[PDB]
Amino acid sequence: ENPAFPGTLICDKDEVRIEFSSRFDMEKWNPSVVDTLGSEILSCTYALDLERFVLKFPYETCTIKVVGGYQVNIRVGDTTTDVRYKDDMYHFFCPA
Amino acid sequence: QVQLQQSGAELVKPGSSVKISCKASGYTFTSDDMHWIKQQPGNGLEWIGWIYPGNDDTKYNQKFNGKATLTADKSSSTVYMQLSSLTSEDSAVYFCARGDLNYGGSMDAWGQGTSVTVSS
Amino acid sequence: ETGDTVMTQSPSSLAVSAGETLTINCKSSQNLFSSRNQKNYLAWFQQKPGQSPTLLIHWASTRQSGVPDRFIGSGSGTDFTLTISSVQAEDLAIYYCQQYYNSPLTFGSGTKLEI
Repeated sequence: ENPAFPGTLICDKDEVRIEFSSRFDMEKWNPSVVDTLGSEILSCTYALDLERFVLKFPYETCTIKVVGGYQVNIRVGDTTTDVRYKDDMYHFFCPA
Repeated sequence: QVQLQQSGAELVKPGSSVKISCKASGYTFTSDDMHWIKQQPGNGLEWIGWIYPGNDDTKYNQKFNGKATLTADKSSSTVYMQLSSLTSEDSAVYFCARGDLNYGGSMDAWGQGTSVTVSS
Repeated sequence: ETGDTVMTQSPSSLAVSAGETLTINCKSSQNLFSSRNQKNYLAWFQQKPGQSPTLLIHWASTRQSGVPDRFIGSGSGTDFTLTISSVQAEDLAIYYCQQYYNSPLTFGSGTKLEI
């Protein structure tokens, strides 16, 4: 029913990894990590690789600590407009 | 110049269905969203869902899943909302509103409202 | 309702006279600020009895064309305020705050004004 996460998410040792099949997909969805209030985390030290179309989000600065691991909140949507309610929100858990 | 003309009020028994039409004029029909809003008598406003007549993309409030169905006819520049299995909670005034995608989808233009009354 | 952005509007009702200035507060459970356009997604609506709602403020600070300057939208990502200076008889209505940053779009419970 609801949209499925457009990329591939992988919990790594020290970071969250989001992979896409092309740069077109990654720039189309433009994933960002947000806090409990839904604002993008500007102290997040993520890395972007457009050779392999991968986004890496370190747990410490980009995710929220909970019992057993981290919760990551991801927002995707169109970057060509200021219409924000068509964006999609996703929440994942990565065990420590 | 922008006008939204909804169909007239309707009175039905519980369990029946109604289809509310909203005809848009004064702007490019497929370039904006159409929002539907429910106002119960003596109560506030509740957001049902939006439809984009361009590609017929839709988004619903999960509370209204299965209750409301949005469709759009580009030739007539008219958006339809179908309400089914009507109960007493479904008696309300229903507004269509244009989400202006230039300004973030904010709803500047509203229809006059359609009163749906469910009684047995 | 999980994941929905909740709009908490206060007070529920207001009773005032003529010429004084009232303030309506609306707080959101989620930030409505977009770093892209550096704006907060919040609208203020006025609805008189027997009429469709009317958009007063959008972007939480910007008045619609033809709206008197006595309506002042203000506030920050979580906290928003609508101030109506020198209230007039035609300002008698119910006022709603709305967030359009997220789907589902949500309203405040509303503020009844009676003079």
